Amino acid sequence: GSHMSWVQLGSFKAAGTSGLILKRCSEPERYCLARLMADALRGCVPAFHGVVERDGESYLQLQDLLDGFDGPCVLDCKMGVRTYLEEELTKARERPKLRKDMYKKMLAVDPEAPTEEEHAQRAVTKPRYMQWREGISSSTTLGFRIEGIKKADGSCSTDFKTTRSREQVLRVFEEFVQGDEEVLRRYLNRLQQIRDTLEVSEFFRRHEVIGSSLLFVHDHCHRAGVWLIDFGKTTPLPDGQILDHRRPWEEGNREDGYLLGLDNLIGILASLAER
Ligand SMILES: Nc1ncnc2c1ncn2[C@@H]1O[C@H](COP(=O)(O)OP(=O)(O)OP(=O)(O)O)[C@@H](O)[C@H]1O
Ligand SMILES: O=P(O)(O)O[C@H]1O[C@H](CO)[C@@H](OP(=O)(O)O)[C@H](OP(=O)(O)O)[C@H]1O
Ligand SMILES: [Mn+2]
Ligand SMILES: [Mn+2]
Repeated sequence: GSHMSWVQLGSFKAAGTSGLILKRCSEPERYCLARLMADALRGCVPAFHGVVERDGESYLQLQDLLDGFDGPCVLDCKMGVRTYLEEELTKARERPKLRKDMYKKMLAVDPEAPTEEEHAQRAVTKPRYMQWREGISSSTTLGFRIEGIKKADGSCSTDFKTTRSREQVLRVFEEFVQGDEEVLRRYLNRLQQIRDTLEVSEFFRRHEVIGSSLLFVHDHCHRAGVWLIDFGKTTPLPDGQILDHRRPWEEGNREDGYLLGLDNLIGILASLAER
């Protein structure tokens, strides 16, 4: 139906127009969505209708991806081997911003994870925190991680911070599709067509794609869709430089492993379909 409906039962506000949603405007994301509407990836991302003012503040006017579905099931998959910008590494060296909450989260998952100095600081840098999150999840090894699942009743989970092995990820998707062969086949067809689009996209070869997700949406009528969302940390490469999006990240090469992630994700869903 609508995302704001699920919200009722952060950055998102109800739109005036049926089948639209408002997302708080960020300059990187507005730049990306404008380019994407003119790119091969146009159909792989939510429709971007421009910017509107509400309570004297700027919102992206977006397609509500849940609008076509009857009681949608949603899964958010964060794509990439790296989940922070390289500029965040520089700032953390020259001008660190210590984070006490991020320290507490770590203790909880692994008490021996923080160093003697982080313990004494009771705090860590964001990039250190994001690197640790990448290693305890599937991000480092598979190039994606499950962030959360939602359902139209209000029922939601984000309890995936240690979902890491290929088989752990497969078991989350197995539970998400609840044995619906038609939804799984449609998800796999959509991912195959997205991969093909990414591999020819002018936008994609010219941009570092960090912190974006693939949003999986399906319903009990067997409707299934997948879209790329969240371009808040997607930045152009300089001087017409390009990425392959599969090779390992090494500080300075700005590689995101996005397609390593999509290759693995397709392989897991193809595996699930043969079980
Ligand atoms: N166009 C859309 N239509 C419907 N639901 C959407 C849309 N975009 C995002 N959502 C929902 O909102 C969630 C958050 O989206 P997104 O990642 O863009 O926002 P964010 O505020 O940057 O979140 P985060 O910091 O968790 O990445 C998605 O996982 C999905 O449930
Ligand atoms: O544990 P979760 O909720 O996934 O949060 C973490 O992951 C978010 C992205 O999903 C980060 O956001 P961003 O890097 O801006 O995309 C967030 O960072 P911050 O605390 O807002 O500075 C970080 O604490
Ligand atoms: Mn996001
Ligand atoms: Mn964001």
